[PDB]
Amino acid sequence: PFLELDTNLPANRVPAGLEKRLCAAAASILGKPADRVNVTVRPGLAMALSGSTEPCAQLSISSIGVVGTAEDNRSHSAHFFEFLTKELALGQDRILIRFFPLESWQIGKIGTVMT
Amino acid sequence: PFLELDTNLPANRVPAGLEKRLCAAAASILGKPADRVNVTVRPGLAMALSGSTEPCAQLSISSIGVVGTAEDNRSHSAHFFEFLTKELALGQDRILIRFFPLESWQIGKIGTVMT
Amino acid sequence: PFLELDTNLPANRVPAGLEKRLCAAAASILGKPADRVNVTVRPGLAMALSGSTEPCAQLSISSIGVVGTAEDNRSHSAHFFEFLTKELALGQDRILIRFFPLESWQIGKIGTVMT
Repeated sequence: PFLELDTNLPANRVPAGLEKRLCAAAASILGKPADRVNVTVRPGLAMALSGSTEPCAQLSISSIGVVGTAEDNRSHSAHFFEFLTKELALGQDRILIRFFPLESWQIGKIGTVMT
Repeated sequence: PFLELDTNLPANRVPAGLEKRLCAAAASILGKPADRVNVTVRPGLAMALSGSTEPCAQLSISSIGVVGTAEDNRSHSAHFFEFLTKELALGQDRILIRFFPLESWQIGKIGTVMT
Repeated sequence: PFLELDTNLPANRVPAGLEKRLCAAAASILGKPADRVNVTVRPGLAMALSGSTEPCAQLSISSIGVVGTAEDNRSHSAHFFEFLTKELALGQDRILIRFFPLESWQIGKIGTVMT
């Protein structure tokens, strides 16, 4: 999976090691092995979310097969909100998630593409 | 809507409050309520646009229903270029926009997905 | 084409001018004129890739017509890995690429959309 997290929290208001704990969380939530999980955190940005510039974050989740239905994404959403609201000290109104199905032909790994 | 703006302008050459003015602009342009508009600005990056590393910006716009046709996107493009060329002191040759339709099953909000 | 590169290498461990050399490389690799190539580098981020927070990078490539098959993407992948492993002093296990076909109605340029 590919997780990307934008936030207007300064780096020093994003708890040390969040990328590691979010990697482990996402492995468990998405039912994917941790050695296939990727996380990118981009702090210190300028953001509005739901019309407000209060602290907020935007998560994007891209994966093959497991983020393509409302039922799957609703289960994932509950878990990722429980984790990120408390890690980032944000209300549930200050986080949004976008889910993006991928297919294997889209992924360049070790100088090839595996289908 | 979800707006994301990458720029190689240093933060201090991106006018204070741009994320707020772009939020309000995008509400009016896309015909969406401001309390549904999200903006993320990522300044100070290293960029080339059209082969050149002169100051530039990249806007991405993701929304349900309103960014899915050339006719809609041409109307949006005129407005977002008028706003961003003058806010960022960039020529129209130094900005590009990408438009991405979303569907509601892709959006995790308050720990669920609403369809 | 639109290339975006996230890395947890500090800015000062990303060699000066990488965005320019990656622009030229991508023109040659994708068979697109350099004056249509766009590159964005976002260094200093917090990242995990394949479960590990060791130095890594994530490349995204978006283009019309040339990134839509496994055969095309496998050829591209070999070249972009040869370039980025050596520029960034990363093992091939520490880079992933995602490929995203675009269509012309998605691209706002000079205040319009060209189809």
